[PDB]
Amino acid sequence: KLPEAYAIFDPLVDVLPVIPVLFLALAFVWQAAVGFR
Amino acid sequence: TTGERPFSDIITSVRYWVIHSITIPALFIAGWLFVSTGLAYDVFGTPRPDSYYAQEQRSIPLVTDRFEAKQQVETFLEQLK
Amino acid sequence: SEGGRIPLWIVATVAGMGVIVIVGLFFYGAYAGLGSSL
Amino acid sequence: MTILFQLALAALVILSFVMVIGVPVAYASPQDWDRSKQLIFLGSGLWIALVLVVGVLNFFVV
Amino acid sequence: VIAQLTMIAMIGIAGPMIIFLLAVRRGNL
Amino acid sequence: SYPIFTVRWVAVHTLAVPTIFFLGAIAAMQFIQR
Amino acid sequence: ERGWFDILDDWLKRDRFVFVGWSGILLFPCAYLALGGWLTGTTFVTSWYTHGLASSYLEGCNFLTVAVSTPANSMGHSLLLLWGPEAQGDFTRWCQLGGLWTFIALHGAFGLIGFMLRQFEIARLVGVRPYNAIAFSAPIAVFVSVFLIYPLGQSSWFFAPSFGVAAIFRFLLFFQGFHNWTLNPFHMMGVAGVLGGALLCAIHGATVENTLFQDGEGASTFRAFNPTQAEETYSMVTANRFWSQIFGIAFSNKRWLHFFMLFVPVTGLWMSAIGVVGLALNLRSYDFISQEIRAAEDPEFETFYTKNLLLNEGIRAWMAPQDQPHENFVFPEEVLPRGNAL
Amino acid sequence: ATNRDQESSGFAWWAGNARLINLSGKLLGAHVAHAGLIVFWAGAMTLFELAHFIPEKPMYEQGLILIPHIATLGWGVGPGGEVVDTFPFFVVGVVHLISSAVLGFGGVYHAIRGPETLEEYSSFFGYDWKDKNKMTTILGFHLIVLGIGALLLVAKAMFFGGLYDTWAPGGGDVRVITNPTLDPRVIFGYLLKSPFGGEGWIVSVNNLEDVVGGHIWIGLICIAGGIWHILTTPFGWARRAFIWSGEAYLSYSLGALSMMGFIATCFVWFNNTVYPSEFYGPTGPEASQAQAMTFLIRDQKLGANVGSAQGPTGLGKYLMRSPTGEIIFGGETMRFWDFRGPWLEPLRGPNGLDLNKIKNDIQPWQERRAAEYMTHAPLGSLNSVGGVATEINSVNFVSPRSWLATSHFVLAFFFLVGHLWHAGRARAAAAGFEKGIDRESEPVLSMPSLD
Amino acid sequence: ANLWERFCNWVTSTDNRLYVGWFGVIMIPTLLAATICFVIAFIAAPPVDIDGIREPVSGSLLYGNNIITGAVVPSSNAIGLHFYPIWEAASLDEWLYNGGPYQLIIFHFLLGASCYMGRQWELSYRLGMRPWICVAYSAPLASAFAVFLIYPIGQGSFSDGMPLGISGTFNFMIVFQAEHNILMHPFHQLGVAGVFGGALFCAMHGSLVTSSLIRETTETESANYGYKFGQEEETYNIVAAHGYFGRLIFQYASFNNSRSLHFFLAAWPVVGVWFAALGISTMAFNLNGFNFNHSVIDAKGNVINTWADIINRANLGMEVMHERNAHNFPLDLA
Ligand code: CLA
Ligand code: CLA
Ligand code: CLA
Ligand code: CLA
Ligand code: CLA
Ligand code: CLA
Ligand SMILES: CC1=C(/C=C/C(C)=C/C=C/C(C)=C/C=C/C=C(C)/C=C/C=C(C)/C=C/C2=C(C)CCCC2(C)C)C(C)(C)CCC1
Ligand SMILES: CC1=C(/C=C/C(C)=C/C=C/C(C)=C/C=C/C=C(C)/C=C/C=C(C)/C=C/C2=C(C)CCCC2(C)C)C(C)(C)CCC1
Ligand SMILES: CC1=C(/C=C/C(C)=C/C=C/C(C)=C/C=C/C=C(C)/C=C/C=C(C)/C=C/C2=C(C)CCCC2(C)C)C(C)(C)CCC1
Ligand SMILES: CC1=C(/C=C/C(C)=C/C=C/C(C)=C/C=C/C=C(C)/C=C/C=C(C)/C=C/C2=C(C)CCCC2(C)C)C(C)(C)CCC1
Ligand SMILES: [Ca+2]
Ligand SMILES: [Cl-]
Ligand SMILES: [Cl-]
Ligand SMILES: [Fe+2]
Ligand SMILES: [Mg+2]
Repeated sequence: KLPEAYAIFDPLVDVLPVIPVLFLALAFVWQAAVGFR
Repeated sequence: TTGERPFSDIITSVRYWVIHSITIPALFIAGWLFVSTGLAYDVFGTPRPDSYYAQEQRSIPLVTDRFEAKQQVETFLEQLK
Repeated sequence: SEGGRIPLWIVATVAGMGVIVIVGLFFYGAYAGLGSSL
Repeated sequence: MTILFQLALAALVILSFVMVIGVPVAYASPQDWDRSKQLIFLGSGLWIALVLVVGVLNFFVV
Repeated sequence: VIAQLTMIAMIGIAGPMIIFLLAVRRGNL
Repeated sequence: SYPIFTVRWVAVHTLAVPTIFFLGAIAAMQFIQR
Repeated sequence: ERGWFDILDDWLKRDRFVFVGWSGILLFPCAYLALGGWLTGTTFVTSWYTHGLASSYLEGCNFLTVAVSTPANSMGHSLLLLWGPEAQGDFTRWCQLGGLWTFIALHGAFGLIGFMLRQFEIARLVGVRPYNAIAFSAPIAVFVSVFLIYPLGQSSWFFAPSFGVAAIFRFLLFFQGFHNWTLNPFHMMGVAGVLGGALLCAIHGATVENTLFQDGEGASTFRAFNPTQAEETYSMVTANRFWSQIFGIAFSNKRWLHFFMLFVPVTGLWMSAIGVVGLALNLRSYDFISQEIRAAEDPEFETFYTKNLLLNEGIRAWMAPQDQPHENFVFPEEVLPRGNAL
Repeated sequence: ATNRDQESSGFAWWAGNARLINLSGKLLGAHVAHAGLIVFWAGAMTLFELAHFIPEKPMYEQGLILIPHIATLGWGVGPGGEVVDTFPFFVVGVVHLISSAVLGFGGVYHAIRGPETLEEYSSFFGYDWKDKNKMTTILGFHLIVLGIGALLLVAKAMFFGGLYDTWAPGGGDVRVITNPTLDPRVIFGYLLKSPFGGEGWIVSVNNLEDVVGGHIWIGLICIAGGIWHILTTPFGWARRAFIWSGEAYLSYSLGALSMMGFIATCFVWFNNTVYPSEFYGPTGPEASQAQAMTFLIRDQKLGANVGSAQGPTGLGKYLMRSPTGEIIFGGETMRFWDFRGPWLEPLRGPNGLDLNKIKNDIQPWQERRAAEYMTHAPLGSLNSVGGVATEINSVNFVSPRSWLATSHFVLAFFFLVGHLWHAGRARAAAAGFEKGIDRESEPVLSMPSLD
Repeated sequence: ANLWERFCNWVTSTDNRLYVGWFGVIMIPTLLAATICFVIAFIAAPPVDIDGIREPVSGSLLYGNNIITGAVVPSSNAIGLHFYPIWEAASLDEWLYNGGPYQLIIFHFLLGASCYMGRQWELSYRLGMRPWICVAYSAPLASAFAVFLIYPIGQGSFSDGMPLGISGTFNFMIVFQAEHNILMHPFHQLGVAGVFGGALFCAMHGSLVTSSLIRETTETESANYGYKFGQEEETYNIVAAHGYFGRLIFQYASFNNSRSLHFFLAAWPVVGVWFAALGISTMAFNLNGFNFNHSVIDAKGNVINTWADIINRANLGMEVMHERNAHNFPLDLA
């Protein structure tokens, strides 16, 4: 467990580790926006 | 090209989404209710979690006769009280 | 009415996200309720 | 102190979200760059300050 | 549980929102 | 300019219509408990 | 000659997004019903009354474990028509009796016929030789030998493969334990044709891509090709030298090369089909008689062949009671074959 | 949009990052941002593990891979690897996560806002890949940085609390290292050991003195090498041996990393010193040996003479000889006789496992540990069902040793593939035929026929 | 030119009937040694105690085997991963009893085949070709490494490496299924998609090109005489082949670019086989196939079997029977 003062951020902490993966997907959203030129 | 409207045209048009923002969720909700009301179980004859066995029984209701298979299935179903 | 008003990259992004959500739900279901072994 | 802690931390999260969206938009936007740049400086300094505040207040609530 | 999903909704939208905002403002994509 | 209801439209919907219905059904299934 | 037949022929052969044809009349409903039947079964339909198994998403199975399972052994080789004497028009009972299995097998067979007819029809319209259809004869022989001839030789449809991922894996393991199918030279030729075909696919694609002519300025080389161009896009001469010096031999004739690419996997699949026809009758390559006479007389004689048979015996004894429920096997613990400790 | 389409850059979108080869500012951005992603993962994953961490359950029952890395360094743990304080883990997590914001900030700036090339802006930060001296200088800076890192491990071990030592007298505990091994015969001795059974190359390192001294050597070597490369330029023979281009240097690094990945796979699979079984679970060998120990103990309590008990094959049911005569455990675990672990060594004499010690000296803690390790063997399914392939659902377990080994084999393999790809391509491009054969100058056409 | 330069020129010469090269300098002796040892052993080697339990298994033709049953048998479980060259044995008779030939052969072979890959790179460079045929060959090579080296390392013994024989190969597969449930592993599944897919696309491409051959011959001669080695023009009409296949499915499901098509032909089986290899290489460290044993349970708690449970019964049969005299304790932990 995180120290009690931080407990309210538990749902946030659960989600953080996947964020790097979102960067790979973002590259595709970006490329789609410029027509994969 | 063979004459039909290009898909890219269609799925980027406003009218397409006016139509499908209704038709798609409607279909999805219909399928949900097919399961959630229990209708699927009755249509396909699939056992609910409490209907594989009677309370004390531990033997599979295996069909063993070709031409009275239907009645056998019915008897199996009755034996679930 | 006519093609182009909603950019293809937005349609693709939203469509793809939808796919991710539904498949995600299906993986959730592997751990809860029927089929979960519990 | 717990109030001050929780609010300072909320401020850090909120500001971080604001910077995460706003910094790349500002960097790649054609116009209003001077105001943008000033704002990015300000946001950065405040971000650093907030990290320090949460860091210190951590020990008076934990 | 709803909280987790909310978080990943905001976080998840952050990326496409940046592209959208830049596209609207004709930024340097 | 373009027709709406073609052989293509028909094939497309024979696949897409049940797919969405089936996906809603399987979604509901994820909340069934023994 | 412009009567209704010719008018219909006109409409059927229109150049549209999805080509129809006369063959389409057979192909489209049959392929659609087969696919729809599979999706319908794997989503909603049990195998409790035919196999004692759950087999659908509705019951809690996943994509790997769902199936449309074969009918009970007591059905024999019944066509199991919906209006037939077993189901008697009752759709629910029909599903509970395994009717979807024959629905899918039969509509699937007629759809495969429809597809090969489509290959012929299109080839004829476009003015090309019909080698694609001919090559499709191999998928046909496999489907017909495995899903039809094989169970027809056995006691019932129950022993056909069930349509599911895990169900198919079970089919493989059944064939190892009961048929010693890996020992069969027809399966071995099948394996060589499949792996050899995969080899040819890889090596040919790679060779073409690494003997390209520089026909553009880009470092990404795909754009430097034009479908209408007359020139070879890669050097056969350089490819030939490379392979001659690496492997000893090389293709020099492009026509022979591509024919061979048809020949290898198509022939492999045909050979496997022949082996399965024998397995329909339990006409296995199960044993080597000389091996068995020697091993029976000499308790120190051991080969990988005898080692595999002990594995087969384990498979049979441990899987049969649950895999063959109509037999009502009760094998007491003391008769189960087991090595030390395990 | 300088160089940002296929027509100007010569590269398609799916090879878009190759557009960065000669754009040093933007490339600097890509690199710094990527570092940000790494550090981000370390921090976020650490906080995630901590949030999901129950202190009285072993770490390895909880799907943890980073907390074990921290605890091995001596933070947060006491005797036997028990967690006494989770605050260090929290600190490592938070500080990495905060740092990742800084790195990401720099990365984004250089990538989309800063100067696209650095050369006109600064002679110091600008570079030409084909400038051999500049390359060796930057290589040097980075070598000095690595050396400092190794020395930071040394400092932790010697002056800031020590390291967790599974081998500490009296039971595993955090211990300060006061006498690191400096003797180069020992240190480089590991380097010359066979990688086969009973030897295991550097993977055989089995005490913290050797680990620390080894890191002293690596620190000094890296700093010295860095200075060398700042002060010198490549010799003639090197100049003639190598391809000098960005893609070539990349390919070299890809080969190096593949090699390191395979090595790390073996380290986490076999080594139980720098990967303590307290934190990572038992090794495969360890758990197998532990089963043998467990049933020896059970049967001997029942009255069996385990030394003289002949098994079905004629070999000892519990105990047998290795091919060089050592007394070892029997059954299939005969393969694992090179195994060494603190719970087993007290029963070891000069000739191997000692029957007298086995009969009289086995302690309850050894029985416990052998039972624990036997029932936490690194076997389990992809969906984390613990045990052999035929085991029923009930136990949620896949050993961290398996997760680490498998991930790093996959990564090392694809990195070898990347080495081949980029090395072959660098060769072709340096020579000028990476885009295909010149139709008017096809080399094979000027060669004599083979026959 | 000095002798070393001349030697180098001959080694790297593009005019040799078979290319030698620096990789070849290692490849030739290593492959010759593995080959010669393999042939002699396959014909004449005595039985080998594969499982280290003094239970020798006969693999050679002269000792009671045919082509299907014969094998060179893996080295002893007593050896494990220890290096066992000829000179570690007191005698050749000892060397043979313990399975020395297996190690000599697999090590020389893995080295030689790695060098075969390098040599493909090298010749491609000498000829001014693009370099990636060797990357295609990395897929079968990685697979060999998986079954001969990585699996043994993970399990702690060369006794668990794939035997050099037909039936021995089958043995390896069956035990692998018992121990790792490989059929339920997604990397093996990708492998199967890779080889089925490879065979499919092989047939498909063969058939499309053959179907669009441009008429150049009469009915009484092989159409193959319509192509001449090194002619500049393409021998089939890709436009017609594409018209056909495009109408078979739909236009945008067919390749019109020969380069993309051939890259696809390369990438599909190569990637799938890469995953096949990674499957074996990761199941080497016991991260196994999906386990859905008793996943489906009714309202009371009765186990409702699925096809997964039938697979489980099959696997149990294999498990309890394999190496029937080698286990003394209840769990097979490697
Ligand atoms: C068009 C392609 C096509 C083909 C080749 C098939 C083929 C089949 N269907 Mg499928 N089916 C199709 C489309 C098709 N179907 C469509 C579009 C639907 C949705 C309505 C179905 C719904 C369906 C169901 C629900 C079932 C089948 C079944 C079958 C199988 C048995 C059919 C049979 O005995 O018919 C017999 C009829 C004929 C062969 C017609 C021949 C007409 C002759 C030549 C003319 C003379 C007729 C005469 C004048 C009529 C007098 C009648 C009077 C004496 C009473 C067979 C494999 C059964 C099955 O799969 O069991 C496992 C089954 O239960 N089909
Ligand atoms: C580690 C992942 C990674 C990184 C760091 C990069 C980095 C880069 N890419 Mg590459 N790329 C990648 C993966 C990556 N790429 C992948 C997976 C693909 C295949 C889809 C590509 C395909 C590709 C192509 C085809 C091209 C690049 C180009 C570039 C460069 C300029 C991009 C640009 O102009 O954006 C403009 C984009 C925007 C203005 C939108 C916003 C972008 C920002 C960076 C997002 C920031 C979000 C973040 C959460 C903010 C945190 C802020 C906070 C710290 C305060 C840049 C250095 C280009 C190049 O080489 O130029 C010469 C180029 O043409 N990339
Ligand atoms: C070194 C890499 C590594 C390793 C060894 C682990 C190991 C673990 N993680 Mg961690 N993690 C990682 C990276 C890693 N992770 C990354 C990058 C993220 C961000 C997404 C996370 C975020 C994360 C979360 C949120 C959780 C874990 C959890 C776990 C545990 C359970 C894992 C599991 O069930 O996987 C399931 C298996 C898979 C998902 C299979 C992945 C197959 C991939 C896609 C194959 C890719 C092959 C190759 C890379 C592609 C090449 C393509 C080719 C064509 C070139 C296990 C200890 C769980 C835990 O127990 O925490 C306490 C958990 O809840 N991890
Ligand atoms: C890979 C690391 C790296 C490198 C080689 C560069 C290089 C450069 N940066 Mg960039 N930058 C980076 C990362 C890097 N940066 C990071 C992390 C940030 C976020 C803080 C930035 C934010 C940034 C901005 C806003 C600007 C630059 C600018 C520059 C240019 C001028 C630098 C200078 O004159 O400083 C002089 C050197 C000093 C003043 C001393 C630095 C003292 C250091 C930081 C102490 C710590 C050192 C220690 C080794 C850190 C280890 C960290 C480790 C744990 C990861 C130069 C090309 C400028 C530019 O391009 O203008 C056109 C510019 O305006 N950088
Ligand atoms: C010679 C290089 C080397 C080796 C063999 C090790 C080994 C180890 N380190 Mg150390 N370390 C090193 C350098 C090295 N380290 C450097 C440079 C740093 C600073 C970044 C550190 C900082 C560090 C920390 C903070 C910790 C460790 C820890 C460890 C132990 C566990 C980690 C592990 O499995 O790594 C496996 C190692 C490798 C896969 C690297 C293999 C290197 C090969 C043999 C050489 C490659 C050479 C290169 C390709 C040649 C260049 C070309 C040239 C010929 C011109 C292990 C004994 C942990 C520990 O001891 O816990 C108590 C730990 O916490 N290391
Ligand atoms: C990342 C680390 C790194 C890298 C990439 C380089 C790169 C280079 N070094 Mg430098 N160097 C380094 C660190 C590094 N160095 C360190 C830490 C030191 C201090 C020890 C040095 C001291 C040094 C000297 C004294 C010299 C170089 C030289 C060079 C250049 C040619 C080297 C070469 O040919 O390698 C390939 C190696 C060879 C050709 C030698 C034999 C090759 C055999 C096959 C090696 C077999 C190893 C095998 C894989 C076994 C591994 C395990 C084994 C250790 C047990 C090249 C630019 C040379 C130069 O030109 O300086 C200006 C040179 O004279 N370096
Ligand atoms: C730490 C932290 C933080 C951070 C955050 C971040 C950093 C974020 C990021 C984020 C991001 C970064 C996001 C992104 C996203 C993305 C996405 C969501 C995408 C998707 C995609 C898709 C879906 C795709 C699709 C497609 C296309 C586009 C084309 C082709 C086809 C396809 C379909 C594939 C915060 C602030 C919270 C605060 C607290 C703490
Ligand atoms: C049988 C029968 C019939 C018929 C029916 C039908 C015709 C049906 C159809 C149906 C259908 C038609 C259905 C559908 C479904 C679908 C689905 C269910 C889908 C799903 C999908 C998904 C889930 C996805 C996935 C994926 C992939 C695939 C890859 C990529 C990734 C992902 C993951 C996304 C009739 C009445 C005649 C008669 C009686 C009997
Ligand atoms: C260039 C480029 C790219 C990339 C980019 C990148 C990769 C970036 C990165 C970035 C980054 C790398 C970022 C990061 C950030 C971070 C942050 C922003 C953080 C924050 C944190 C916080 C706020 C914390 C909080 C807390 C505390 C303090 C205590 C405990 C609890 C919690 C967690 C709540 C792409 C691909 C798109 C494409 C285009 C170009
Ligand atoms: C820390 C530590 C330690 C130590 C370590 C060490 C001390 C290491 C060293 C290491 C080393 C000292 C390494 C080295 C490496 C090297 C290498 C890796 C090399 C490579 C080479 C190459 C790659 C080359 C190539 C080539 C050829 C061969 C021919 C000509 C051309 C060329 C140049 C390409 C110990 C274990 C004690 C313990 C634990 C901790
Ligand atoms: Ca209930
Ligand atoms: Cl066996
Ligand atoms: Cl055992
Ligand atoms: Fe071709
Ligand atoms: Mg569920």
